Amino acid sequence: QVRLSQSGGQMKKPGDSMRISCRASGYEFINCPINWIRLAPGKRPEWMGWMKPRFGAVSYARQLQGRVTMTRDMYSETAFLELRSLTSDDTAVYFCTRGKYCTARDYYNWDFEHWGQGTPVTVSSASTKGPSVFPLAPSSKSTSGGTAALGCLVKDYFPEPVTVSWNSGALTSGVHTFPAVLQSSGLYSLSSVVTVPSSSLGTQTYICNVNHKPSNTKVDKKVEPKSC
Amino acid sequence: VLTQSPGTLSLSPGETAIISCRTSQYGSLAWYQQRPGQAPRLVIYSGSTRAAGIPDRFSGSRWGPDYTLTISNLESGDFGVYYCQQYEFFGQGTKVQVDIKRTVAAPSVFIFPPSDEQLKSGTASVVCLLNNFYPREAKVQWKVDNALQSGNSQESVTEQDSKDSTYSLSSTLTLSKADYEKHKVYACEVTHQGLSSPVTKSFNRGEC
Amino acid sequence: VWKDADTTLFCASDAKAHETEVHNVWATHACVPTDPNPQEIHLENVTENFNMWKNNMVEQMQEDVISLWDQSLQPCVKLTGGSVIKQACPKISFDPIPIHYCTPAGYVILKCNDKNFNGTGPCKNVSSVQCTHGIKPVVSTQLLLNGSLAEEEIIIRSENLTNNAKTIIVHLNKSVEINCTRPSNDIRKAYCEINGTKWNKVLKQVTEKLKEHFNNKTIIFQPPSGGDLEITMHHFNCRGEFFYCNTTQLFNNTCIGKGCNGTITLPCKIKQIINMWQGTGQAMYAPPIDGKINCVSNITGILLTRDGGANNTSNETFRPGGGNIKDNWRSELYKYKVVQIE
Ligand SMILES: *[C@@H]1O[C@H](CO)[C@@H](O)[C@H](O)[C@H]1NC(C)=O
Ligand SMILES: *[C@@H]1O[C@H](CO)[C@@H](O)[C@H](O)[C@H]1NC(C)=O
Ligand SMILES: *[C@@H]1O[C@H](CO)[C@@H](O)[C@H](O)[C@H]1NC(C)=O
Ligand SMILES: *[C@@H]1O[C@H](CO)[C@@H](O)[C@H](O)[C@H]1NC(C)=O
Ligand SMILES: *[C@@H]1O[C@H](CO)[C@@H](O)[C@H](O)[C@H]1NC(C)=O
Ligand SMILES: *[C@@H]1O[C@H](CO)[C@@H](O)[C@H](O)[C@H]1NC(C)=O
Ligand SMILES: *[C@@H]1O[C@H](CO)[C@@H](O)[C@H](O)[C@H]1NC(C)=O
Ligand SMILES: *[C@@H]1O[C@H](CO)[C@@H](O)[C@H](O)[C@H]1NC(C)=O
Ligand SMILES: *[C@@H]1O[C@H](CO)[C@@H](O)[C@H](O)[C@H]1NC(C)=O
Ligand SMILES: *[C@@H]1O[C@H](CO)[C@@H](O)[C@H](O)[C@H]1NC(C)=O
Repeated sequence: QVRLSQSGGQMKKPGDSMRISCRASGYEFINCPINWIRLAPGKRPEWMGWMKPRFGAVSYARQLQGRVTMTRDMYSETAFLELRSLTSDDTAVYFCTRGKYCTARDYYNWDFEHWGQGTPVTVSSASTKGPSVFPLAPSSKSTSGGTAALGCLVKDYFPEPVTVSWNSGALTSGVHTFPAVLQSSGLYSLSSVVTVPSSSLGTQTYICNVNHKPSNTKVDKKVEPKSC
Repeated sequence: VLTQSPGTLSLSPGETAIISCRTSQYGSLAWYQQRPGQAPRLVIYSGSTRAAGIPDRFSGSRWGPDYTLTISNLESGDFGVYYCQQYEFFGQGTKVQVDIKRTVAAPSVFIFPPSDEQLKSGTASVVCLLNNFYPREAKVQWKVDNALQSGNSQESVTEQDSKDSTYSLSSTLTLSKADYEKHKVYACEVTHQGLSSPVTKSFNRGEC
Repeated sequence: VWKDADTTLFCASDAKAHETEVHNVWATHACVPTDPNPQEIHLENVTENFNMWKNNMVEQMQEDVISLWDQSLQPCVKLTGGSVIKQACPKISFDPIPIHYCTPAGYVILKCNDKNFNGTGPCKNVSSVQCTHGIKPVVSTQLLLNGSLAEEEIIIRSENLTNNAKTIIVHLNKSVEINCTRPSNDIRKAYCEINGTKWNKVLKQVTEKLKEHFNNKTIIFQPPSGGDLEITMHHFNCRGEFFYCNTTQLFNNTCIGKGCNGTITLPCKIKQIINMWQGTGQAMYAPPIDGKINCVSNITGILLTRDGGANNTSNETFRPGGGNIKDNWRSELYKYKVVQIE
């Protein structure tokens, strides 16, 4: 039975190089080529290249040309991947694959029936940046005996995650803390809102508690309606 | 070359998932399934040929350049993200997630001007809130002085609430302090099934 | 009435009993004499489909060449499966001879005579022969040597051009001589001489033919991306010695865009420790023989691989290929297929 065993996950910094292995078994190793596919959440799976064990023939994807090297050991029947000069865009789960149809006379490479268990690779700076917390003013409308909405914007922090509570956790009803998004600057940001009775805005105090463990940052921001 | 649609598919167990893929070149097209925290699995290859272990609930079809993966009677294991593939090319992927059904609920739309504290920095963030709606399918378009905005906003959607089975969405429009003070009217247009017509919440810069 | 079939072919050649040469000796025991008057029946109103990449004739020649090399080029040391095999490795006379493959009783070979036939698809002009033409089992990489030339235009051959995993064969309609030499009196260093004017002109014609298959894109050549020396360099055997020639200068894009007009000399080297193309592993041979080692060949074809990946550039990149020696036989057996009579 065809098996592909990959090496363990690892963490890297921008500028480093990674190397992962893929030990194959259960078939004639030199009969079929081995591919390397990386999958990052949100982005389409990216084919990095294939390697044919016979003479170690390789074919790298154009966009990775110069940074990637694929080799193999014939004795241990293990394929190897190397990616140099890593950046945040290299953060992904790396797979070795092999085609379904593989005989001694013919093969079709691209029908990936066989996948390795995957090798998670995280590439991020060791630097940490505390979040900026801006209040979200509930505006001066929305009925008199209805519901309003307030919150605080947690912007420009790195890395994940941040957690938000309200009134030291006393306020949980109607709270929505949205999943963070990755901005173009490479910094994260999210919003935490809460819906409260409009008649309480002049009586009850609402404070969002933002926590950012990597930067050792705990900031409390009081969200009050603007006076004009 | 490979255009896969839709991006997200929120369905209930027992329903059918319809995932399409348009190609710019004819050739052997495959379908893959990736369960959460697992390696991708070959489901269909060569257009409609079923892989080993795949139930007949998965069916492949092709009309012109359009390849469709239909998954009848959804089960727990069927959910995840699906990809189409031709040679070394892959589609963007379709996310098939579990949706618990309920009555149609319209979103409560709120808009938030950038704080005076943030304006000191040099950038301004306008936040539009879509609260407690169903189904998930909702569209948000930003308008600045009645002009369609594009490329300067990011959306975030919460998971389906365990209590009321609703969704909430957050859209953030980012502009520089200089570019923000150039315009007056800022608005987000919300279109949803629970609304007879698109709802717009807006404010004018400066006034209260 | 017939149909496409596979069977066990027999060999035919002009091997001489007085020859101690390797290929002659093998053909003496494995093959029958050739026929002085070969019969070719040109079929009229007959259209046949061919598939050079799915031809089992290739699957028989490869076994023959492997057994030929296994019983002749016996290495001093054979490294395979962890075990070491130490045999006798005397110097021998090595020079490939034409080999004909023929069908037994009940079978026959169909030959496609379309001048611009690319290897796969229907053929209008089909003839009926008993044996193939004289095919020398030349084992090489990157460059096809002492083979047959295309009739009319340069023919691009591939099972699927859009599939970057598939090897591309360029069939030249005009040969370019490559003169490789190991002079007498570092004994392992050698070189190959190629007419730069002829090569660059032919290479330019190749790019133009490739443009026809790739929407008039910019055709760019590049050295191999990696692999063993057998494929990253021009690997071939001359006079029993294994040559490794660097072909960086052979695929110079500047020369096909004021200086290249001259004599291109490729740095070569004779290795004793080689990677076997049979897939067995590593084999070691004795140091090169004394005197002037020289072999002059015809470059009749080029083995290429095309770069792929999720890109959007306005240029196609090709790199010298090889490795799979079955492809070498496909370049000569492309116009042949075996069928069974009723
Ligand atoms: C080329 O590949 C396609 C699928 O990728 C296949 O259907 C077709 O038969 C191939 N063509 C040849 C000539 O083998
Ligand atoms: C096939 O033979 C016919 C008959 O002479 C000839 O006209 C035609 O050019 C030939 N085709 C090729 C591809 O050689
Ligand atoms: C060869 O010719 C056939 C004609 O049927 C065509 O389908 C195929 O694409 C051609 N291949 C190349 C490499 O030109
Ligand atoms: C080399 O090419 C020339 C001209 O094409 C030809 O006459 C000669 O027979 C070839 N040598 C071989 C096939 O050994
Ligand atoms: C070889 O074919 C090319 C086309 O690919 C053509 O331009 C050239 O004239 C041919 N050479 C001959 C027929 O000698
Ligand atoms: C090949 O080159 C050598 C010098 O390296 C020369 O002596 C010999 O004559 C050449 N052979 C041919 C056929 O040109
Ligand atoms: C190279 O070949 C051309 C003919 O194509 C010939 O005129 C020229 O003299 C050759 N160069 C050398 C150095 O012999
Ligand atoms: C071939 O020669 C070029 C030029 O000296 C060199 O850059 C290249 O590395 C050589 N090829 C190999 C495989 O060493
Ligand atoms: C390509 O040719 C030019 C012109 O003769 C030369 O300067 C350059 O070194 C050559 N490059 C290679 C890689 O052979
Ligand atoms: C090709 O040319 C002749 C055969 O006619 C021979 O002298 C030469 O060694 C051959 N080359 C190879 C690599 O077999």
